[PDB]
Amino acid sequence: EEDPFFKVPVNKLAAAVSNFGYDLYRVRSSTSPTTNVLLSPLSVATALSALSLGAEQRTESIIHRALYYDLISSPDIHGTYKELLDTVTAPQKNLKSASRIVFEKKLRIKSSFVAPLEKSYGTRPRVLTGNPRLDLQEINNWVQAQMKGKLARSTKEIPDEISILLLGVAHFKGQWVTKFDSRKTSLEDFYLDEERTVRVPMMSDPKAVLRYGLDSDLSCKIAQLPLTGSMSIIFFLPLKVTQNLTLIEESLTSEFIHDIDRELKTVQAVLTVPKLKLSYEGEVTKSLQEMKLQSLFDSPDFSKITGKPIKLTQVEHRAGFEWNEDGAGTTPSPGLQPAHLTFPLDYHLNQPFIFVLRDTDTGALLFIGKILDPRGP
Ligand SMILES: [Zn+2]
Repeated sequence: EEDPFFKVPVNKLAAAVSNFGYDLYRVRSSTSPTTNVLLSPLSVATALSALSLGAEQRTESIIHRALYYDLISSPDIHGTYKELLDTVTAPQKNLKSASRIVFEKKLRIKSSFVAPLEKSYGTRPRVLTGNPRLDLQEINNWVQAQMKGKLARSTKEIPDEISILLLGVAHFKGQWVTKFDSRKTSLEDFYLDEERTVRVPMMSDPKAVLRYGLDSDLSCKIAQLPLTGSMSIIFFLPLKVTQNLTLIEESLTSEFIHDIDRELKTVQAVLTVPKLKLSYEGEVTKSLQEMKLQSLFDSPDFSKITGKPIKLTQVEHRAGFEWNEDGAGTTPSPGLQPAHLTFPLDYHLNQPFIFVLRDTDTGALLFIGKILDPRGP
């Protein structure tokens, strides 16, 4: 009566926080109609889950409902969270993801909050000093350490009015299971919309083995390419050239993506994929204020952290994402029984598309992009 996959606690928690991530993606995309969207919401959800350790029942419950924990009956959801983080940030996954809680200067933190925070989330609080330049330098150094320097350093100054600041950072550069032949990469058309076309570097595999399916309701075609480390990327490509992907965005949930994944079928296709090297640095404070989290910014109860009243004032996100032709090996070339019939398909990502990076074992959303322009911001 229940999908055995989502009965596994880590998989259920992955589904919950990834549903938070798809919600956040929808909010950001609705406010970015003409710009790329690039998010790794797991880091933001992790910052929020960690902060909930320091919250009393009311605020804790608000946070937990935003993270879809209300559908989970677990003895220790924070231990499950530690398991999930250890699984999806292992070396093979090529994903760096880090979360930080930053407190106003001179705040006195209870050790009873520091302890479970370190135990389950592997991070410790950072209390500001009041020197903007040194606080910015220290945050940049923390990001450099966590992301192996693969993210750009920030120049935005730390505001003076900060009670609680959450920081979520993520970087991904993966390796396809099946490399692209760099000799076939060339400049090709990318249709930004019905009336605009640009030239972008485009990787090509004319005989690509991928998992495919066409959704006529959403009027789009879906392809799945595996990556090393037991991950995959699922592309949603509209059938007509358009920047309007809202109907596709509305359907994205952990369970719906699991369904799509299960229903794709193996095929051979003429595949073109644009090279990607994207970055993002921004504030998601207002998006969260729109996501039933407003109470964190007025008068929440974080008395498990400190006796002085504190509140959320800022939530920052920095993300970097990259794929090129790099891959593990070439097509397997296995022995086959003779067959007469082929079923040719074309999958050309030469127009705005959405992509979702997912961990195969847990189903966790690790990265999501609306690519209106592969060249970047
Ligand atoms: Zn024949």
